[PDB]
Amino acid sequence: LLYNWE
Amino acid sequence: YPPAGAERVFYGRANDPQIAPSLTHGIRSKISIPAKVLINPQPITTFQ
Amino acid sequence: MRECISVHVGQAGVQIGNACWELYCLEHGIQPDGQMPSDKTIGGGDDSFNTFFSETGAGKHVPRAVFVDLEPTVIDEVRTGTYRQLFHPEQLITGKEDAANNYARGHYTIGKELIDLVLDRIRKLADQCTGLQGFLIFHSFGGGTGSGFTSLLMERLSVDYGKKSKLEFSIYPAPQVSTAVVEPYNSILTTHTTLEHSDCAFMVDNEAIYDICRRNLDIERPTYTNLNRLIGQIVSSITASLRFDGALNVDLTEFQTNLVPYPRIHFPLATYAPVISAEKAYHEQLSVAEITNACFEPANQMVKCDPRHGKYMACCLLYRGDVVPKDVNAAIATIKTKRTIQFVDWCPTGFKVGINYQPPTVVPGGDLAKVQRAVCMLSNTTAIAEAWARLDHKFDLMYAKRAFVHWYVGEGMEEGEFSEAREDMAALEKDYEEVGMDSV
Amino acid sequence: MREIVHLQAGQCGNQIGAKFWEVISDEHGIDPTGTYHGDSDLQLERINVYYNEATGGKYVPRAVLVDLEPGTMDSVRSGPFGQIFRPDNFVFGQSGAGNNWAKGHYTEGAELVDSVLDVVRKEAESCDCLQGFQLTHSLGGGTGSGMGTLLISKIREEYPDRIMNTFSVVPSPKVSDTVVEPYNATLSVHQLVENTDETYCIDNEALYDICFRTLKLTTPTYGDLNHLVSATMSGVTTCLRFPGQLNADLRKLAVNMVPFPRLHFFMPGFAPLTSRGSQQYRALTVPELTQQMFDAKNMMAACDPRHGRYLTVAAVFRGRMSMKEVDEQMLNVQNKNSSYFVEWIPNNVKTAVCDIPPRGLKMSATFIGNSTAIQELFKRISEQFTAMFRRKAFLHWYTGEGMDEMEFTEAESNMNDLVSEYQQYQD
Amino acid sequence: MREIVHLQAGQCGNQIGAKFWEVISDEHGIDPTGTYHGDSDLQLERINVYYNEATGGKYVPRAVLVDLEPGTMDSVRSGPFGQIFRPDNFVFGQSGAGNNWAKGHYTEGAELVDSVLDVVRKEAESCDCLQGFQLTHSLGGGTGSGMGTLLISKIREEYPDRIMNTFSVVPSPKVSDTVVEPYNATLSVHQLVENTDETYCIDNEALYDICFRTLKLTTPTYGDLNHLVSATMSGVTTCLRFPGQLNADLRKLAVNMVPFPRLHFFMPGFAPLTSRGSQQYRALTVPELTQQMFDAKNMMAACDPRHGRYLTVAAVFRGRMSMKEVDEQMLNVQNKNSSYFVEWIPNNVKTAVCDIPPRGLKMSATFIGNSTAIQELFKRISEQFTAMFRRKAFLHWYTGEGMDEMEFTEAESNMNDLVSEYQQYQ
Amino acid sequence: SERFVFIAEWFDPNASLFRRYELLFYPGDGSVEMHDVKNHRTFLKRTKYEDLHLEDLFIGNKVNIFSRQLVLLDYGDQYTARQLGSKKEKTLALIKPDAVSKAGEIIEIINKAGFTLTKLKMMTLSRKEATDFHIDHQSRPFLNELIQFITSGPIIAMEILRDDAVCEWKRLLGPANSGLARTDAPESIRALFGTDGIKNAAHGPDSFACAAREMELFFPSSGVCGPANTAKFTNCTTCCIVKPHAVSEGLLGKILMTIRDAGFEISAMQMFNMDRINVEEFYEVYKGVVSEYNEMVTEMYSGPCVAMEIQQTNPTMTFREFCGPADPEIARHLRPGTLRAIFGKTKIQNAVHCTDLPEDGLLEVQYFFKIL
Ligand SMILES: Nc1nc2c(ncn2[C@@H]2O[C@H](COP(=O)(O)OP(=O)(O)OP(=O)(O)O)[C@@H](O)[C@H]2O)c(=O)[nH]1
Ligand SMILES: Nc1nc2c(ncn2[C@@H]2O[C@H](COP(=O)(O)OP(=O)(O)O)[C@@H](O)[C@H]2O)c(=O)[nH]1
Ligand SMILES: Nc1nc2c(ncn2[C@@H]2O[C@H](COP(=O)(O)OP(=O)(O)O)[C@@H](O)[C@H]2O)c(=O)[nH]1
Repeated sequence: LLYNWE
Repeated sequence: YPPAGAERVFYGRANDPQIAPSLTHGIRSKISIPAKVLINPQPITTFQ
Repeated sequence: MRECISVHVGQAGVQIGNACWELYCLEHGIQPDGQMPSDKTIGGGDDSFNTFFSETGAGKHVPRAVFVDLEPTVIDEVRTGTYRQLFHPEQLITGKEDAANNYARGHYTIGKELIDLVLDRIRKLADQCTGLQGFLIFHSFGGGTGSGFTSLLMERLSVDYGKKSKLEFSIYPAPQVSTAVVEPYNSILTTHTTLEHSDCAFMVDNEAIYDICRRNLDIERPTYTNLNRLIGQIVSSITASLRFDGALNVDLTEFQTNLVPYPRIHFPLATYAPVISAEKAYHEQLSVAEITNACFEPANQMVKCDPRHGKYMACCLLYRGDVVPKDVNAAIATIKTKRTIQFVDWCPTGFKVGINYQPPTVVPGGDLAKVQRAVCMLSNTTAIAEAWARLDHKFDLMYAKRAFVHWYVGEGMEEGEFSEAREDMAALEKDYEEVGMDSV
Repeated sequence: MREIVHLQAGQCGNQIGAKFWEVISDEHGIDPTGTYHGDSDLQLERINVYYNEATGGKYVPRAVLVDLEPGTMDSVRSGPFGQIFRPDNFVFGQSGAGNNWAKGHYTEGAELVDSVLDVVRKEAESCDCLQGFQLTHSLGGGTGSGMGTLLISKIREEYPDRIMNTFSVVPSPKVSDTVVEPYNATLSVHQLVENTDETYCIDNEALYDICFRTLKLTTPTYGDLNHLVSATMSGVTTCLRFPGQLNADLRKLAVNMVPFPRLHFFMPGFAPLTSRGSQQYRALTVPELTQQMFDAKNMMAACDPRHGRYLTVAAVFRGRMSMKEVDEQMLNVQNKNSSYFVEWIPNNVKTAVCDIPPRGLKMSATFIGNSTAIQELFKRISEQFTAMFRRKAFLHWYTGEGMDEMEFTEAESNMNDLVSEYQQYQD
Repeated sequence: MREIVHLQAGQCGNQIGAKFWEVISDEHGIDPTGTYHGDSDLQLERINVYYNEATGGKYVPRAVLVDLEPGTMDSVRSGPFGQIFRPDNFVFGQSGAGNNWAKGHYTEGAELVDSVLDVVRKEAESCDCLQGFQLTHSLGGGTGSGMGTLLISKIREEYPDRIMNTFSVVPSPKVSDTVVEPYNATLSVHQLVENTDETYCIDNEALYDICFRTLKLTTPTYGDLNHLVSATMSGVTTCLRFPGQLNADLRKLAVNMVPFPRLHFFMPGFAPLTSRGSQQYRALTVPELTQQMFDAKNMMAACDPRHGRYLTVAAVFRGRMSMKEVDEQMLNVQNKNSSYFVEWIPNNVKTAVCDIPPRGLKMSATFIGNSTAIQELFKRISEQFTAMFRRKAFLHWYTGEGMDEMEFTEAESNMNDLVSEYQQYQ
Repeated sequence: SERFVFIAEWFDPNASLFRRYELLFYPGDGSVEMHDVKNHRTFLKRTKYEDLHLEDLFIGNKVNIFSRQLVLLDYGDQYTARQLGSKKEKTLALIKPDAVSKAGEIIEIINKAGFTLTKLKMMTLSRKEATDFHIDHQSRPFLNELIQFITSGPIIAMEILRDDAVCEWKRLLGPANSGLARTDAPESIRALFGTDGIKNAAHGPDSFACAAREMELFFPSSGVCGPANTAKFTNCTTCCIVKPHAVSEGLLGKILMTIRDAGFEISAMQMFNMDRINVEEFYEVYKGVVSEYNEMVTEMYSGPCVAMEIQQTNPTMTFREFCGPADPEIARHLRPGTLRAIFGKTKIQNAVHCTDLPEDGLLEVQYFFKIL
């Protein structure tokens, strides 16, 4: 779950 | 030792291998059903 | 038409706040992704779920919950799990680091970045919903994230919204055990800035629930799947007369007039009577006039204090289930003839009940058995006054020579609030002593 | 001709006052669907009292359904007879019924009082002669004892001659489920003893204890007490819609009852109540009901008779009986109790015999007392106020909503005029 | 009955019209082999606007596709839609224009218009009654701004009655992709005002915003920014093509919007934009569409509308709808933000209603608008020009192909006096 | 829990619009509830109600709730569809010419088997509809006697809905030939009843698919159905019987035995009526005279009637005084031989409703099947 995970 | 897992109820030696038909049904007694509201105050009628 | 809005801030609130929505989805028919099973239809008449759910255009039911924490570890714990489909993906606001027990962080440095965005969700839901009745925040007094950051969310609604009562719930910072060192420093901090902007602030002590699990239950060594499932029962029965119809139903606007006598006595307790497993309730009987007496047991309170040294001020015995309203006045006068249960003299009546026509329920997998009745008693007592004598005593002994103060002063904090807040919890104790002191 | 306009305010009277519309509509024979469903012909030709008609000849009631929150208008649209009311004069509201007198009057009551008078007018200006206002309220909260005052103080400026007979539940002597009570109730008795011309009383405690002693019930719910009150109010409004031999309207009851202007709170009742097992071992005469009228344990009030010398007992009989048996047995109970009737009134009692029995029993009646024992209900609630005022214990909300401190002295001072002006004629 | 002649030029145009001509294939149920396999019967009703008839039930468009180099229409035939576009309607040159105006306007694109005008005048007289024209072309390049402005010039010389519309690809003012943008875009807007009635200005800097913050795609191409431009093209004619509650044609929004001969530079838009992952949490209703298209972050040119006052604002709608709820929403956006309109027109908003929403939608709308804050789309080009005219920065290209400097000097006296009309009213 | 939901349909009398609601029933506690599918707000709130029964929860059978009459039209649910409609199947039967004088014991056997009788009506079919019954049959045997019995003797068509109706009808019927059934000697409707094998019996379909063909042959859509199967008059056309609710009680077989006793014939039965208009049309003589008229039209509002034309047979006992006095308790005071003392179930609303004046029987019968 980095930047822009979902 | 209570460790039948972290979250478990410690069951006794005889109570563990016996029958366990207790988790299903309800627990409390009842609310007792009396006679109806208007049966005592007002009945039916019949002419003959 | 009778909706309420919930936020969950900090790990101790969002993880109870996990356990709030197991129970709510199972009271109604919603399968946990948000879609109805559709093998069974429901008639178009009922509007029960609108207290906590808002169904979309097609078929999905959407909650009222803004799960915010400035950490990723507990939100992405839910966002990848088995409950990820329920919420709005723009509701799940997160950030960069925890407040890490720094009120100088959660209110001054890091907490002020997302605070212009997290109010935009509380503004969004309440724009769409009209008959709003209150707030259900879930926090804790202890850490700097659940207590430093909720006070920012507490004062921005008071300037913006105002007249709506604001019903937060919290975990009390305990007498006996703890899991920090700056918690006596921290719990005094939320009192100074929220007390002028709050109309209700409940509390629960967590290690009493440890010992309820040993006596009423048979649970030795309880985890936190277990304590947060007892918190869920209490909140779902305070919030049951708005989504279910009963004999004696109370809106959330009477919960502030009848329960807050003076403008600084609004911190009451809670308890729940039939926490019984299957191996004992199969042997017990549980009628109405004998679950009400169990509510006054010192072995049934959710907060370790002494009710025998506390003169009860304003009980409010909320019931559920298959109960009949003669039996309460059989039970209530039985309680008020008892010699040990001391009340307040100058309060003439000091009682309230609520009877509803919906039973208690159990999330499957837990310990609990099928109980026909449930009492959720909110006890406004005198007994919690001496639990303020310990935490102020827990504050000042490191404040004799100012321990851990140099971590606060890094992130834009002065010492000056610490001295100004200690008389503020000394002004709070002098009013709990005078109410039990009778007028001769 | 002869009519009564109706409203239903508060939660307590909304359930009871809509339990009224079945004890009416089964005697007269109306189906829930609005069609006539009667057995006999005699109970159709005085239907213009409570009911306005509808096109096609179906029948709708005169009622007004207004309370602060839409919770209970979804409870009185209910199963038995919800279809009959007019859907236009249903009134709801938005803000909470938070038991505050400014929520009764100043804050929430202001927006409705323009609309909720025009529901009295639209059912009264289309009439010939107005005779009664029947309002089912309570005396506990700002829901029912802030709206019960509001919907009658406005009216008295424009409908001043006629009679306004409400029906109100008084607080119980043991435990009340509201804690905020005498800020409103003593502020509502300032208008109810002034504006109204008759105003009833009902305990909740005595309503339970009839069910255990005489009825020998096991489990009295809240569905039972509705019936026990709805039958009394539907028996005292029968000489105005039945044939009879000694007939009195609601303004006969203005000159019969009250001797001094501010003493008009009466004590209801109903005579032939019994159990199931003891029916075959009970006989029905005019002397055998008369004991059960004058039974100390058949009233709706907890006050013992020893404090009470009755002023004007009016037992309205209903059945096929004898007019001498009525008159000899409404006097043979009086010489036997000399000290418990006043010496400055020579005939202390009054009857009324009618022609149509209730549905179910061949003969019944309705006691209505007027006692000097009701100071015990007066000494209770005036004593709750004095300790709570000096604390200003809950006055933060009413002052926050806008009720000044100098008016709570005045309301108890004028509630003190309901014992002081009572004590002159006690002796 | 009222057909549409479509024009294309450049390689900037022919990636857009290749994406324009597939949503028409989507909405009319046209498969990429020329036939029709849609399940409706109203889609086959007015098929004739974009689909000429042939043998075998084949439906092939009224399409013109032009460039000066063969290197682009090889790829248009090699796309996903090869069999539909007409082989006689690929007019081609040999030498690319190469970011210059007179390469297409005076020499190499000028010798080739006599083969384009053969195609059009044969085709446009095969229509039983044409409604008008449309163009999507590059102001940035050398073929669209060079050659295509002749086709706006010479075809209008033939029929002055019909309507000229332009899906102009105007350059961004911030980040530039060619060092002669303040010449090819400056000189092209010298002939737009005597000649063209509808002018839709489109910026890619304005559209790199929308496919990130609103559709939530981290890797956007042109082909997923071309579709929103290809959304608003078929989003204009929604009411001529289908029945409904209030139909409107392309003369009906060229009368409600442009009160003057020279104030006709529109500002495009599109209403229902939400992420791909979160599509099923929104409620696609009437208040959701209007709350987006009245904002600055749903705008297809890169000028903030808040710095001026709209003279006139158009709209169109689609889908089954309750007309009073829009009527409540159009007065609210005229009563609340009354400072964002001029006070010297009574009514500023028009609406028109179709019946069938697109395949996969329920409620659709498209935003077209006159606005006097389009000056910042033209003053940045008009201040770029005189910062290089005074240093004579590239004039040897232009003089050595058949131009002057008096064809340069008057092309900002038009561009200044254009803004010297918009300025007074805001 | 475990509610069963249905879609209900009521004709509003003042503004004559057909209204659609959603009713809910809660087995095991007696509750009902009613929302509106047309407008989503709740008009009727939840109530308890005692008279409704799980056997009355069948699609089509018209049940009164709170003095409103409604027919359950749809299945709004997959749960109750799976719970009931997969089991409740229909079977077709027909009383042939021989079984009219022996129908009581067969109908009692059907009521002991527990099939719910929807429509059981005498019929005399037309030429094409009569030939469509015999179009399917073809074999070696000569069926001249059976064909003449079908084309000459009157018959009745009946529909029985039950759980595995075809299987229970086959197990109750047994063997096909009369001599073979008597040789097998089991207790069966074919062994005890029926004449001469294929001459006459109570009809039984071979398969669940062929039951549709048999039902379409015997009772098709009412184009050429035939309104009458009995003579309009025989100089004593003066006895009308009707059974609105005791058919739901189930004593129809026993009262057929008691009317077969003492040598009384039965002529024609049918089961179609509108709840109000048809009854009003012939309760017209009763309109001015009778008291408790509301109740005497309410227990005909309640259910369908197997209403039956009958003639006077012997003058020794009049059929009206066999029917008895107007009250069952007066009947039990006077004589147990009265049909109210045997069967009467309401205070004035007797089990068999008759006519009093002997003149109007002919006109009532001609109304009841010649006109209708
Ligand atoms: N009820 C409950 N309380 C918990 C749980 N986990 C931790 N706590 C309590 O939370 C207290 C710390 O308060 P918090 O402010 O929530 O901790 P924190 O600062 O939010 O930690 P971060 O989420 O990393 O920022 C501890 O003293 C625990 O008693 C839990 O699962 N349930
Ligand atoms: N008959 C009847 N009485 C009720 C019912 N529910 C509540 N009550 C009475 O209403 C009282 C509540 O106090 P009340 O004056 O109505 O509070 P308020 O509604 O805020 O004005 C209780 O003491 C009950 O006696 C009900 O369902 N039926
Ligand atoms: N969004 C988008 N922009 C495009 C597309 N095609 C070209 N452009 C822009 O067009 C400009 C170049 O045009 P150009 O090729 O020189 O025009 P031509 O020489 O006449 O074909 C560049 O600035 C691109 O950003 C497209 O399909 N989508």
